[PDB]
Amino acid sequence: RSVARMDGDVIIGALFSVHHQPPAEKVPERKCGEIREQYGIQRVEAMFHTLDKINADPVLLPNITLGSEIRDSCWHSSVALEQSIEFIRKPIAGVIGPGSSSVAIQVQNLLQLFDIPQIAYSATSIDLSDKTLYKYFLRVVPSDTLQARAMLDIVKRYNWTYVSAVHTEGNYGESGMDAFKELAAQEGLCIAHSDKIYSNAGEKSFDRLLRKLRERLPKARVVVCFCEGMTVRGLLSAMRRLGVVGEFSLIGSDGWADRDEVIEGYEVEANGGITIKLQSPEVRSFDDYFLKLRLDTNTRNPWFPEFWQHRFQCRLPGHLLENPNFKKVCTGNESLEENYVQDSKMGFVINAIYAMAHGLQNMHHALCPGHVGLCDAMKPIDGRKLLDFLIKSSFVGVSGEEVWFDEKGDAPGRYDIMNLQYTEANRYDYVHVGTWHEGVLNIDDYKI
Amino acid sequence: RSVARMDGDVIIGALFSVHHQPPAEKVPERKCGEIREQYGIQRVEAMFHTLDKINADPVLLPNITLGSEIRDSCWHSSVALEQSIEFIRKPIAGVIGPGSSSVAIQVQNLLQLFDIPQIAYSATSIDLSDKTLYKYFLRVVPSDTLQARAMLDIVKRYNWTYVSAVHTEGNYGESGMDAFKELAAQEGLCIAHSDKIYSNAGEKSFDRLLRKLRERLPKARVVVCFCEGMTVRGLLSAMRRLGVVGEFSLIGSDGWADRDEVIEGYEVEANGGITIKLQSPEVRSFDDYFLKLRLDTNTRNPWFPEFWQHRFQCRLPGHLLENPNFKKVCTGNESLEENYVQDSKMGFVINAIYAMAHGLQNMHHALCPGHVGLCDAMKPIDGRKLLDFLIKSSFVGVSGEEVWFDEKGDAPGRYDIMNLQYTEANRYDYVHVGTWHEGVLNIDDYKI
Ligand SMILES: N[C@@H](CCC(=O)O)C(=O)O
Ligand SMILES: N[C@@H](CCC(=O)O)C(=O)O
Ligand SMILES: [Gd]
Ligand SMILES: [Gd]
Ligand SMILES: [Gd]
Repeated sequence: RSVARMDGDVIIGALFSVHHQPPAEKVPERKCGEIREQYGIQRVEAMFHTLDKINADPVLLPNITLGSEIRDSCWHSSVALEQSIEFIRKPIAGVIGPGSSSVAIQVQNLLQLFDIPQIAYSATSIDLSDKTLYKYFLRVVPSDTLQARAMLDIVKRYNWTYVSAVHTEGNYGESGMDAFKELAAQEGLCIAHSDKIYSNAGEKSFDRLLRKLRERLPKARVVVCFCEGMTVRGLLSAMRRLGVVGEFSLIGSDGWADRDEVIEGYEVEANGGITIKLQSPEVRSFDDYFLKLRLDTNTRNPWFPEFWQHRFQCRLPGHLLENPNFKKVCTGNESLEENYVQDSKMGFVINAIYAMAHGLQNMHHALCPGHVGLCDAMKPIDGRKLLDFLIKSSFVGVSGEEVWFDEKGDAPGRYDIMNLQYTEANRYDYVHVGTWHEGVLNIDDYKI
Repeated sequence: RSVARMDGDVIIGALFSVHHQPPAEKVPERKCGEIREQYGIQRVEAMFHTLDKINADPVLLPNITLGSEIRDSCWHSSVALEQSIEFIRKPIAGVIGPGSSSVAIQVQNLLQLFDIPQIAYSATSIDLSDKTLYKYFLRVVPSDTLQARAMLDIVKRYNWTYVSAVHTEGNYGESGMDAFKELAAQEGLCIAHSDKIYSNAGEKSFDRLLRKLRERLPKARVVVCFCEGMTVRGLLSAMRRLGVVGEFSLIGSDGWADRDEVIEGYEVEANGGITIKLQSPEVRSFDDYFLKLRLDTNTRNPWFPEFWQHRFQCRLPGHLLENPNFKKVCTGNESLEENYVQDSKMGFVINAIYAMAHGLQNMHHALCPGHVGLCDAMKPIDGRKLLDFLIKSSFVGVSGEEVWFDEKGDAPGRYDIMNLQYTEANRYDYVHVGTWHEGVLNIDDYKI
């Protein structure tokens, strides 16, 4: 239910976490949480926006219009699987996403049965590099074999020999932590306390988690978290309910990154943190499209009305999706510019789309030479063949990056190290302090 | 392709590993290995056999005939998922199986979307006890929280303080080993070398695995293997290619059990082993049905012809499934009694069927009172309601055991400890040496 569509000649499906995951007690009936912006609306919009550009470009896919069938994943293998069934009930050419790795594996375990190439933008698990199990998977981001290596170089940087380790329950935090503990054993690094926890677990689960970490103090101060954002938020939420501040040195994975929605409200118990982030320049182009949107003109995005209400804390009279948590009426002229922050991985969301465009491009030059539009060869489009063209593609990203894939569907990349600190002004922000590229760790010591 | 059917009023689907899993290079095209007997043909036969009995019984389901749609799983999440799609393309009332835990989770992640109760007979992972993720799952066997506890009591029994740990890649060996290492940390037991490996990995993978284990010698002799049978077989296969005998003390999980197909051919490098086995008396009834089968009269089991050939190393002239590995022609009067060994879990395969029968029984007494057959209430049969009746069922097993479920779909059980040794005669066999029931470990010391 609730699907964002756009008709054309070649349809490209996509899964985006429009809402949060269903509470533990609602999983069976599959009722998703609340509306999301960074990981939801912004991605659905960046989907249409990119397509308009590609369908307006004379070089990329001359007389071929790309359509799209976007579906909500709610960041959960169950709902994401419910929607994938819809994709296989014009046929789909391929799928963009989903977000999580555990959710990606699920969707992949199905799509591969119907020969449908899948390209991710945030799934970074090493397990997906195995092409014997996930033949139809590829991504515009590098696996975590490099991130785990980066995180260890940070621990060796400040001579921390005794650290705790916490990861989010799921194929992401686990596959990443195992690679870390494997490199930690070779380096002679001792793991103090080890634990795991879901992202939707009750506060009591975090109370027990936080307590088990404090018991290892003061020798075990540094805490490595190959964790999702909501997992780090829950931990900071427990640090509040208990009344503890500055007792740990948190070092999180890309799940944290420079995301402002993770530490929003808990800047205090979050200060002094060091994080990891896939190098992705903020797309200058998207801000011009998104900020100009209006509740009256935007009609192709079904979840917009629900978004606008929760976005400005107002309700839409008589509307079906009328929010019963606010009482003041929406004017319809509010500015999205207030408290606006672009999706940290917005750049990858776009190149994942271009990777699908050029894929159909090289295939057209090979199967339908000289022709203008789709020919007998690309009717219908063969998925098994499209997979080969995708892997054999290379182009210049939306922001100027180099995009190509290897034999494992993995793409090259690098990281930027962030340090959350209180600036000269009354504000907490993520400061650019360092980078990591091919075993090289350059950290600015006077900035921390 | 190739489906075993039986028509009736209420159809019960089931997944059995008729063939082995596809080699690593054949997973994408989903081409299964060779025919299986213990985990394949015997279970398909035990399926029909039990149904004939239930449909011949006057008390259990009076005038209601149970049918069945059996499908091959090849013991692989991909093929098992391909077949589940067929189940949801008369409708199915529920599903029996599959075998592995990782494969069970896959099938469960789909069936729960269409409200179809699933009952296993060999899936023992602790993860399946979570009813928020697998609401429609239940089993006639207890989770491994008890087996891991049992294996540790065996290590403490002989005062082994330094042991190695190996498990099969997958939700089974992992969820089981983590529970072991958790209890090992509390007991102050040190884990020497730790490793993991798939069951279909190349011999080189086992050569490297075996080598990494020998390097920890002689202090690390005892080896705990929460491993599948084929994983233990591969290890013994490497012990052969290297020329090592009696260097370890292997202690395996139920994946090994008293199975003769695991150590067949490698009795030498397998002697002196101690295993775990779910208490399940060998069904006296099945042997009378199976051994009397004939290649000419058995027509409801499609995979029989293929089985008979590989069973007696002969080929069927002109037949479609003609085996091109043998040259001598099948007489058709060969006895299945030669080298016959009943499936170790044959008892659970049957009660899983009875658990489905009584489920439809209590539901009939409640929704269609007084009626003879199915009424307006059970047309069609509601899966969500059938789930409640199943959980609230209790009966006497085919061999006299107590069968009932708790709020987590788990069933009570106990284990028998086995010791593989060379008897007085020129033969290697699994000897009954002990039992484990509710924290109590009774091991006969003079029998080992
Ligand atoms: N890299 C994480 C997702 C990080 C995020 O987008 O928050 C994963 O593959 O599960
Ligand atoms: N208990 C194992 C299966 C053991 C076997 O049947 O060989 C599992 O749940 O994966
Ligand atoms: Gd693990
Ligand atoms: Gd910022
Ligand atoms: Gd025996």
